[PDB]
Amino acid sequence: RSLVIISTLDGRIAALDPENHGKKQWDLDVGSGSLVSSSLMIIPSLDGALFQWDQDRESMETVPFTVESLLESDVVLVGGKSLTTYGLSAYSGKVRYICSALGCRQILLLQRTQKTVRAVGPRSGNEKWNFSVGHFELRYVIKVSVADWKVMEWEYQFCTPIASAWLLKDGKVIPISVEAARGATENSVYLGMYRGQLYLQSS
Amino acid sequence: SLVIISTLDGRIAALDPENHGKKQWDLDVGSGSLVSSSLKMIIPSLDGALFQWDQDRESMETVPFTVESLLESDDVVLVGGKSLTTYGLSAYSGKVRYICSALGCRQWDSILLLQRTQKTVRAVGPRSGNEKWNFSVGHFELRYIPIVIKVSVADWKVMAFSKKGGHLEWEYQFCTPIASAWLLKDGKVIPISLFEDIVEAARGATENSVYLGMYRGQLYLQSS
Amino acid sequence: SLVIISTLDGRIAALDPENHGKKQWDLDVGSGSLVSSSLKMIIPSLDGALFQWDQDRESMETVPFTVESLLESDDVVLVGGKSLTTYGLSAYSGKVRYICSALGCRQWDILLLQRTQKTVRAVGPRSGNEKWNFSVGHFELRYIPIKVSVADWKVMYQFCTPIASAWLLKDGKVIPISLEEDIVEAARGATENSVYLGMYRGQLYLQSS
Amino acid sequence: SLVIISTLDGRIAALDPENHGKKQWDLDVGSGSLVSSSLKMIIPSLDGALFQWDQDRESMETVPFTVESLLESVVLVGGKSLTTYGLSAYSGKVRYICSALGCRQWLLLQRTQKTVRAVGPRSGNEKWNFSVGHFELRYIVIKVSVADWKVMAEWEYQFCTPIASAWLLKDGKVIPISIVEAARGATENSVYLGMYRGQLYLQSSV
Repeated sequence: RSLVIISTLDGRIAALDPENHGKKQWDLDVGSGSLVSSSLMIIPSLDGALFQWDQDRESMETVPFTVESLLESDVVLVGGKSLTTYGLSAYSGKVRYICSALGCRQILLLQRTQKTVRAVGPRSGNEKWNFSVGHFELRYVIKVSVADWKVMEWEYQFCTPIASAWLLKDGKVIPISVEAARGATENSVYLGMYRGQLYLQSS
Repeated sequence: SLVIISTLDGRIAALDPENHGKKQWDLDVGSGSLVSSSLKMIIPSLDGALFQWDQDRESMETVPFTVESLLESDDVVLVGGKSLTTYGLSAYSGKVRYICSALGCRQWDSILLLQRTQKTVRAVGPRSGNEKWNFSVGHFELRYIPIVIKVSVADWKVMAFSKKGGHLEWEYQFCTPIASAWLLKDGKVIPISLFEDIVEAARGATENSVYLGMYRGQLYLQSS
Repeated sequence: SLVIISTLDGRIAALDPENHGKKQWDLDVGSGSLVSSSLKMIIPSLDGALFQWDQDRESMETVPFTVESLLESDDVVLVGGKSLTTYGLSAYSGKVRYICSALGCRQWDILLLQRTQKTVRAVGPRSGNEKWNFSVGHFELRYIPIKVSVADWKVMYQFCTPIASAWLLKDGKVIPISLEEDIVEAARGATENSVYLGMYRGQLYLQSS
Repeated sequence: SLVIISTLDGRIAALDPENHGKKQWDLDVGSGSLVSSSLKMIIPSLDGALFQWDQDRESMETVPFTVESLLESVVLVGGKSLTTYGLSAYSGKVRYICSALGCRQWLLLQRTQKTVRAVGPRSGNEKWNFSVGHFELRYIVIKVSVADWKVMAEWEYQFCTPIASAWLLKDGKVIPISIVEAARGATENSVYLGMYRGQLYLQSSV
């Protein structure tokens, strides 16, 4: 009795099998939408930290603002960290509950965090740039490749790109991904694209 | 050039200190109360950081958390969330010229923009979504872009005195407690405050500048 | 057994309560004194906050600053250093066994005393004239195997220099010491029971809970 | 028109009076070095965030504490400092020094520094440390290849130990120097993994 849970870059989850399989068990869709969004050159992390790239430099800087710090504010800023948990049945994946910030409706608990920020014209009310960044964490060799959106012997090639991924077995929930240290740093970092817009991924 | 006020029902109100204080066309937006507790007994400030008060121990002792914290924390799962939003009002008078939450920017057509922050946190236990306790603080903020007015709390009356002979010119009374209050004359929004011969002159100031009221049964407290 | 008194001139003193008050050891770290502050007027709490007083509006205003908060910052540059060192002691009698800090550890050939100290100075070029300061110190207690006041700098031994923290030892447990609309007043009673504004050698200062 | 190099031995230096390249003065201030580790390896930032890599894995994971979040907690000791050294743009020679202990007398080089020890509770013995710091300054053909511990220009000046920041003065300004696939390129070149003396450390931008 074990699983693989795959949080993907479209705000979706999936249960596959490590039982000769890889076969899709259950496959969840919530009302929250994308996992990374940006009208926006500034590249958001899932974190969601904020970074500046201009191709004149190598300079990929972190900037002194995060999608968080910007909410506690010429241009008036709005947004909202969410925190809603589900509420699932390890296999079948049918929500027992979904209990949000402003609501609650009655053994595998899938919590969505989603931070946004918009910037609108003060007179105008209409936004000029925005950011929505979210992610999934849960509680009660499975190698992922991230540029080749795959769990890997069976293999399940996803599209869209993979965000979090947990194998659940026995004791459950453990995720997947001098010179040698100089070598071990660049695999910590990954840039993806969805669909659409650039993003970072973290370690 | 007038005096906006917010309160603990959540609503907002603007007056008219030149026309003897009389409210002029005043509505608002739903989000519930400005404090909703549901938990010897902890007390929420509207800032979001809260205090236990052991009524035996008379122990208004600052419990090492906030409403913000718990959301970035076993027995119960801490759901919740903060929300900021802007109700740009052509008021005087009305006049929802737009609204902007994380869920869109529905506009309007036809100069006072109005912030609304809300900090809830339900705690529910994981076997089923049963709700074990929750706090939801909040507060509007004020910004405008193109007598002597006081709002001491206790009674819920905003009052205009004068600089001349310090007499009361007019006074307006309120139903729920004043949360905040701002005068809007000339343009620059002015916030009315709702608060060894010095060692008590300056002690006076310190017990002056905490208000421990209660609204809709809820025990909450303010300060500066 | 004994009672420990962190007092506001950086000192410690141990009395035992089952003997009228007889002292015993009494620690005088080198670190000086607790609140110091080149000060209508800006008042720090101990621990670290800063509070603006205006005698016009007669309110005690909050400032958007902390002594730490200012180190992570015009014409004036900011200086300081949050320090925090622990002193091992013997519980009785005396006596510093080991000591300290960010800058080394000495053990000399059961009751562990931690000092914290936040500074901020404000200097500005060309020549660096310090225009003001704020230093707030601190103390916490621990250990390995009676009604203090606050207004009178007094215990049940009458102290000289105001008190800041104190504590009990018993069956090995540093236990600290404290310094209808009818129910509201009783809570409304405890909110002005929390904050204390004092005076120590010039600087006016705050304490609360 | 100067060039300034703060290096991992707690010393700064000023080289190149626009034509020469000759270092016109070089002050050192304690503590000593810009990075300590003592010392499953856990490697600090100059910041210092804390990271753990295991060669059993291929990944560099970051840890949930920084040299500061743990200062507010093994008994842990430590302290962030901020000391400023005032000297005149050229020749050096310190005019003021304002640390946490008062000002002394008679272009401003601002050093920040976090340290943390871990000692035994009952016995004041130790058990790891972390001291990390770095330099800032303002007032009143430049290039570094940090892995080759030198500035270049014509000419080049190799330092020991590796150099960390590099501010150039010219006029009245202090300027520093350090498809998706090409963006993929700007991140493996954003971080640098170093060594001193002795111990490993991390860097950003770079």
